[PDB]
Formats: sequence, structure tokens, C-alpha cells
Amino acid sequence: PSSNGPLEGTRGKLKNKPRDRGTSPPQRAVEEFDDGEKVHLKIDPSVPNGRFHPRFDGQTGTVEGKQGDAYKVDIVDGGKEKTIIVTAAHLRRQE
Amino acid sequence: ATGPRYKVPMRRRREARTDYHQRLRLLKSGKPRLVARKSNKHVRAQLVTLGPNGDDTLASAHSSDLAEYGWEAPTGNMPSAYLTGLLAGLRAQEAGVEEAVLDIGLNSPTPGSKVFAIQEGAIDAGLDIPHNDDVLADWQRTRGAHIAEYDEQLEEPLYSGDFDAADLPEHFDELRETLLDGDIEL
Amino acid sequence: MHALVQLRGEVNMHTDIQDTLEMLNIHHVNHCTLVPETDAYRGMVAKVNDFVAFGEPSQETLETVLATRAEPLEGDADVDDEWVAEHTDYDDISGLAFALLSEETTLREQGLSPTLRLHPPRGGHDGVKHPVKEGGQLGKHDTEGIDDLLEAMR
Amino acid sequence: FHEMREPRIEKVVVHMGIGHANAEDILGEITGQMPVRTKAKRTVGEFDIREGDPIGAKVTLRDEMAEEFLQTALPLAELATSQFDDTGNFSFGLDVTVNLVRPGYRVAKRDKASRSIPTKHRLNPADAVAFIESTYDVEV
Amino acid sequence: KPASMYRDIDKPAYTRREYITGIPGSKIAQHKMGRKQKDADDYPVQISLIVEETVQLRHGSLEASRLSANRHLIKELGEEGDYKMTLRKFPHQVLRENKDGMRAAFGKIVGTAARVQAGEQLFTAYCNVEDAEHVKEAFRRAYNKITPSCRIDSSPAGNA
RNA sequence: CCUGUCAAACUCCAAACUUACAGACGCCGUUUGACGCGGGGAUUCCGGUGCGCGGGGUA
RNA sequence: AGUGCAAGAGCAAAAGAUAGCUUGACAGUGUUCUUCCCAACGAGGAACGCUGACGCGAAAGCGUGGUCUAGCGAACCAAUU
RNA sequence: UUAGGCGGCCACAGCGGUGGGGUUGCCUCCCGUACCCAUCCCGAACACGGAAGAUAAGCCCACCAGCGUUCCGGGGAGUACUGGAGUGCGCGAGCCUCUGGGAAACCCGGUUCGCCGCCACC
Ligand SMILES: [Cl-]
Ligand SMILES: [Cl-]
Ligand SMILES: [Mg+2]
Ligand SMILES: [Mg+2]
Ligand SMILES: [Mg+2]
Ligand SMILES: [Mg+2]
Ligand SMILES: [Mg+2]
Ligand SMILES: [Mg+2]
Ligand SMILES: [Mg+2]
Ligand SMILES: [Mg+2]
Ligand SMILES: [Mg+2]
Ligand code: NA
Ligand code: NA
Ligand code: NA
Ligand code: NA
Ligand code: NA
Ligand code: NA
Repeated sequence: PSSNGPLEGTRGKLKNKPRDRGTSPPQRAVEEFDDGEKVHLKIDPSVPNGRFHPRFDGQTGTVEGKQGDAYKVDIVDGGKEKTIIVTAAHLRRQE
Repeated sequence: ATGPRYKVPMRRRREARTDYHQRLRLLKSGKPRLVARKSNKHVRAQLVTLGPNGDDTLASAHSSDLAEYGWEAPTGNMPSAYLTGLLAGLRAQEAGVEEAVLDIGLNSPTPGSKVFAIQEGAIDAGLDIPHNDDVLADWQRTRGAHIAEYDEQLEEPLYSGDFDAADLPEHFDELRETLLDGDIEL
Repeated sequence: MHALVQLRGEVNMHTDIQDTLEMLNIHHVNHCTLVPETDAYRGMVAKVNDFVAFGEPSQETLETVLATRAEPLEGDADVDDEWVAEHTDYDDISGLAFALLSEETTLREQGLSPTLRLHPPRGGHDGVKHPVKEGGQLGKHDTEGIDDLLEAMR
Repeated sequence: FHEMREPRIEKVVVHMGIGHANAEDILGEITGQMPVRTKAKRTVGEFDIREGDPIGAKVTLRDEMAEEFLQTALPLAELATSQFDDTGNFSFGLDVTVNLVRPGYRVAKRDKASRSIPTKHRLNPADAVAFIESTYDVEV
Repeated sequence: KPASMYRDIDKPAYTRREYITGIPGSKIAQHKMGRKQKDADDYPVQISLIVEETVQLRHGSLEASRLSANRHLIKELGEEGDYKMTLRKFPHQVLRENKDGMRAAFGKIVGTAARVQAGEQLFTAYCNVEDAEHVKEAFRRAYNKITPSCRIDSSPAGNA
């Protein structure tokens, strides 16, 4: 990479297909998850806050409590365990 | 509309019925919304909660089902508003609901307006709702004092159908009195 | 139920392909195993397709091979009718074989090594640089194609 | 059908597009209510670089205030065809514009469930000429 | 310079002019020849020159062959004969040349070329059954000025 | 309207494929203790080649 | 379109425009990610909390500077609170 | 739901178009400014008070496919591309065979003129 900032190489994953453009529905920005629940991590291009580092887009972690309104999701980056601060807006229940 | 790339607003935004930016701030309290809506001849008050497939209304009141308790007056004014809120609040209280946040939809937060009235009644029913007393109308205008004093400048009855001549804010007191009683059929 | 026979060595074969052959209990060239025809297994042999010879053997053939090359989970003990009878849920090789093809049991469940260590093909095989449709000995075979091979490796 | 379809005057806006006012006095007296300063946008070589700054004034009249202004304004003009909008509006003259439309126009001006007016229910130059022409003056 | 330096299609597609500057102009004089005012359907015979190998043809080459072909037709059918030939391909691919050693080797812009996939028709002529042999001879000359071997394929025309 | 072509820094589309988690089968571990944790000792940080995909370069 | 500046991306009852008011560009202390994928490593950055004190708003709520990714600096020593 | 309120999915719901529907019921338009409130000017809007009138708007109901969108058939196409294998071919560029996957455009014919949840309600 010519630079190493967080949004480097994210042109695709952090952009919306023209039609999904605009403010997102509130329903999923308010979803409540319970500790232990498996959730898929995907940043919503339309929601600025509550995001995590783009590298984790695609992960499927486990909710293990929260911080403020955001959730604390445990994931394993390669062989390393990490905890990710992320709001529901960028989460979907597995299954 | 125009092409594959065209963006169509959410249905309820097309219909200009739901302010989604507000709906979000609203849902954040995690409490039930006290939906206060108006009509030319009526005033509605619903207690809504979130649901897997849409909102759930746990308890509501309509100015039309007010008469069912004695209301013989019109149904699109302050006294009517307060009362409709109170009734809903009571049913709400019955349903097991205790707190709520005021969702006034696309209405304006004008001081003393009817939504706030709907909020006052609901509050008086024993429901906890974040509010601001000095944004509510003074007790009298709630009773309908402003209307009576308007019929005072009579010369012609303010009311077509025969419901008093100088009007009766008392009927309001009588109706509130009725609701506040613990025998009423909710 | 297909018979799997590794015909190409490990040197240079992808690790993930070698690891599969290993999960299918084959660790040496000319080693054969009996695999059920399930979705999970099909995926595996499809992946091993270029270094193996597989197909559904005829009842007789299976019997000839089980007799000649089957072994207990431990030891030399010849797996013959009498052995089969005294140690398995069947009366004789034919009984065992029929159960294998019908996929009602496996060589392990009956106390047999999952692998049939065959002998080099007498008369040689058709080459390991081409598949069956090109005259090679690699890939899927006819029940008659598989039998000729298994029988030559008897 | 006709009643909730027959034209009416929604507003008569009268403004003077000067360019830098002392003219507000006349619009107030000529109409009957206060005027409104008119700022401009973008910078212009005509020493009109200032974005937000007094440049004109206007008055939006509705109801009687509007008619009582037309019962004198209209007379001072020779209305013509081309001078008409596609929606059935028109402006003559000191500018004087007249907005014409049918009953339930509030549908598109309110806040809740607002909606644009169906073309069929929109006004027309013809229907416009008619309505007005039928009130103390001549068309083309 | 030899076409051996550019006839292969292995470098990335290099066409974005919003990022490339100093691109020489094309030497191709015209793409449509003959009676361009007429329609291709007004002709009974349609013959195309099909490239047999996927390659890159430098603009000087397209012009060199297009020229030698039309020039033949003009000579056989007159400067206004009843025919119309088309060079359907355009030289979008920009070419470089590193002209320091392999240091800072990214080359400078020196030309352009057209990428043609084998099987495609480079040239297409439309004529009357009588001039079919001239148009065939024109193509026999055109393919002698481009890298690949070609097929002079006749399409609408069962007049043999 | 018709007609002629394109894109590493275009996309109305769109694979194979790679990838997170879970289940199942397989294989493996529970005296051969896996997975994991803590500690001692390194060597190593001139690599090369084939194949696939590459970027540069006439090569 | 606009949104201070590369480029890519976000945004329409707004994240833009206008108006008004205001100083959360606040003090203290953390959790987590990043810097350094995996996989150890400082300064720096960010996300997300809590405690305290505030601003706005009817209220939910928003404000841990600028819509997001650049705008940064150890020990010793000095000055400063 | 003989016309309502709050939503979920967020065009299968968009764009355009046709027909139908409301005496004390509903939603509206509509009527009207003493008040709460309001327009940097206008009761236009916002807010309040109200029924003389109306179904022309909106809205609800029924329906049309020309455009846009969703999905499906048949064809394009098992084509293009591609994961695994080859002492197969080719000067080479590259191609081919076997095995496991598999488009896109476009054409023709269907589908789509929203679906679903909670509440209230002759
Ligand atoms: Cl993170
Ligand atoms: Cl409302
Ligand atoms: Mg990319
Ligand atoms: Mg043994
Ligand atoms: Mg021999
Ligand atoms: Mg051989
Ligand atoms: Mg990759
Ligand atoms: Mg911010
Ligand atoms: Mg020093
Ligand atoms: Mg200092
Ligand atoms: Mg109608
Ligand atoms: Na969105
Ligand atoms: Na140099
Ligand atoms: Na040639
Ligand atoms: Na740090
Ligand atoms: Na001003
Ligand atoms: Na109507």
C-alpha cells in the first residue's frame, strides 16, 4: 500500500451500491443482542459512527457485554483474540 | 423511477408520514413511545413499543371514544386532547406500562399545543414521561376556558349543534372527574 | 460405495490434497480404502481425483480383495470367512462385502484396518499422466474398469 | 364538481428588483403591509459582490389585501397571452405577480402527508385567462 | 522500431487518458471509406478481414494496411466506386518505451495500438458481386502489413 | 434515429475463488495429554527454482 | 450542489443552507481498536464508556472539535499550572 | 381498515395513466382568527376554534405495463471466465483434454402497478 491509514483499500467495502444510498432504517440501529449471541460484523456505509476497523468487516463474533450503547464483540483475528467496540447499526444476528 | 441507479425514499418518507431521523432519536430511550396524533375533528393517543415485524400498540385512546363516558362536546380541541391522553394513559397504566417518551410525529412543539396536552393527561394518568411544565398550556386553556370566552363575544352561538350556549369547561371537569375515578370501564 | 486407490506419490502434491488422502486413511501409494457415496465424501474424492483411481467394485471383486488384503485393526491375522465369522457381525466375507457396498457398515466398525494395502498391478496399469477417458488410469472408473485394476492389485 | 375546481387568487407578490431599499416606503403604502428585504446570491462584476445584502423588497398579499390591490393594479396593465405561465399564473409591470390555483392546494403546501398536485387538477393558461378575464378586463 | 516490441498483449490495459499525458496522435486517416453516405445493407456482398491471432496493432500499422487496401480499391473501382470499407478497430492502448538503466524504468509515451482478439474482423468491405475479387485482393495486401495471419472471410454472398 | 470502438486508477452486472462462524462426516486427542498456558536454549532476518497470478522492462 | 485542502468514500424533513443561541475545542479517569493484519514494540491517532461540570432542545437526545481516513516528536533541562 | 394511526421490508412498493367512493360515521379538502402559537411580509405555513359546503385534489378501492425495478421460462450458453491434473498440441503468443464450478450483454415470453405486523373502527 502507498499509505497505511485505516480506510486504505476500503473504496469497495465502505461504499454503497447507488440504490442503498441514503440514511439507513432505524430498526437495526436499535436492535438488542444478548451476551453469547453470534453476530456478523459489516460496516454500514451510511452510518458514520459505531464502526470498527475495516479489516474486521466479515468477521462473526460473540457479544460479551456492552459499553454505553455500543456492544463489545469478541473475535479472533487470525490466531489473536480481540474485543471490538461496535454499535448494532453494523451488526446482524447470525442465522 | 429513472434508472437502476435511482434512489427511492423509504415508503413512509415518500408518504411524508414518518420523520426517520427523529424516530431514531426517539427509539434510543428504549422506552415506549407515547404517539400523539391529530385530525381536524379528532385527536389520537397511542402507546407504542418496538416489534420484530413492526411497532406494537399496547394501549390507545381516540377522542371519538370519549363520548362513551359522557363527552357531549366537539372532539378536536384542548379539553378533548387532554382527556384523550388521560384515557390512553389510564389504559396504558392498566396494560402494565409505566413510562414513555413523547413522539409528536410531524407536529410542531408549539407551547400549549394539543400534543403537549395529550402529554399532560397521559402524565396525570400516572405515566412517567420526560416533560417541561412551562411548555404546557395553563390549566384553564386545558379546561377550555379560551373557547368559552370566545363564545362570550357571541352574537352567534360558537356551537351549531345544541350543546350549551356559553359552553361548559365544567363538562371537562366532570369528565376528568369521571376518568380519575377507579370504577370507570377502560 | 466406491473403492479408492492412490496411484500417485506425495512428492509435489498439494498439502491440502495429501491431507485429504490421509483423512481417507491412505498414507501410501497402492493403498486402497472403501468410501461411502455421500456429499461430504464426494467433495473429498473430487479433490483427490487426479492422484487416485476410484469406482464402485463388483461384489465378487470386493470379496477377492477383502480376502487377500484386509487386515485386523492390529496384527497379521488373515481376514477369512472363519475370521470374519468369529470377529464380525457377519457369517463370511460375502456377508461382510455385501454390507460394505450397501453402506450399512465399515471396516472399522468390524475391527478391520480402514486400508487395504494392495500389491502393484500385475501387467502394469494404464499410466498416471492421463485420466480414464484418455487411456490413463486416473480418475473415476467403470465397475469393470475398477475391477480389472483391483484384481491386478489383488 | 365545479366549486372545488373553480380558480381563486392565492397570492399577489409585488416586488422591486433594484440592486442595492429607499423604495420600501412605496410598496408598503401601495399594498397595505410591510415589505421584505431581498438579499442576492453569488458575486457579480456589477459591484454586486456582497452575498447576503439588501437588493430588493417584496410583499406577499393574500385574500382581500390581494384583491383590493388588483382592483387598481390590473387596470394599470394590458394583459396578454404570452404573458401567462404554464400553470396559469402571470406577472405584469415594479413587478406584480398573481398566483392562481384551485381549492385544495394546501395539500402540497402543508407539512404532513403533503403531496404535489395532479396535473389534471393543476390550472391552465386558458382556464386562467377565463377566470380573471371574467373580472373587469380583457385577455390578449 | 519493430512491432516485436509491441505486438503482444500481456501488459495491463493502459488507456485512461485522465492519467496519461503526451500521447501521440493517431496516423489513421479515416475509418470509413468509399461511399460512406450509403448503407452497408445496400450491398449483396460483405467481406471481412479476420485476424487469426490475438495481438496489438500499432496505429502506424493500421494506417499502413488500411491505406494499401483502400488505395487498391480506389484504383480498381475509381475514386468513387460503388463500395464502402470499414476499419472497425481503434488504437486505445497507449504504448511506452524506456528511453539510468532499469532505474526509474517506467517508459515514456511513444504511441498507441489496437488490441484485437483472434477471430475478430479488423476490416469489413461491402461491394457488388462484380468487385468481390478486387476487395479480396485489397485484403490480401492489407494482411501483409499487420502482424497476424488472417482469413478473408466472405459473409453475405453465395454468388460463387 | 442510425452506425464504429474502449478502460489498472469506470461499473447497471458478475463468477471460479479466498475468507468469519456454526453443524455434520472424516481425521485427531483424553496411559502417545491434544487445544492452550508458563519457562530455558537457539538458529535465522544474502536465498533460489518450477507452476499459477502477477507489476516494471525490447528483452 | 454544498460540505476548508489530495484521493477515495458518507450525507437531503441532512452531515448541506439560513437564522438564533452557545463554548463539549470542558476537567478527571478508563475500556477497546489502531500505530505493529497474522504476531512482540513507544509516541501519536481513533472508537466507545464512566465521574464531574456545562450548552442546546418540549423531549427522546445530541455535543469526548471540524462527516471519514494526513496535519506529528523520547529522555535530560527550562519555563509554566 | 365504507376512506384511520404507528410501523417492518425499503421500487415486486418508482414514473405515467384509467375508472370508482363518502348527509349528522372516518380522513381530507373546507370555514374562520378572540385566544396558546405563528409569518426577518403575508392565520400561505405553523397554531388554535370550527362544520356552511364538497368528493374536484389528497387519500382509500378496482385496474392498465409504455418506462424503471423484482423474479422466472426459453434461447444466448454449459459459451466467457475458472479451482485441480497432464512426458496433450504449438517457434511462440497461446491452445487442448480430463475433473469440480459457472457468468454478462441481448432477444422472445411470463411476473411486478407492493407485501406483511400491531392498534383502533358498522
Ligand atoms: Cl475496531
Ligand atoms: Cl398528526
Ligand atoms: Mg479493488
Ligand atoms: Mg496393523
Ligand atoms: Mg513384469
Ligand atoms: Mg506407463
Ligand atoms: Mg484474494
Ligand atoms: Mg464527528
Ligand atoms: Mg538532548
Ligand atoms: Mg515554557
Ligand atoms: Mg373522484
Ligand atoms: Na442506506
Ligand atoms: Na541516475
Ligand atoms: Na501478417
Ligand atoms: Na499509544
Ligand atoms: Na435580513
Ligand atoms: Na376525493
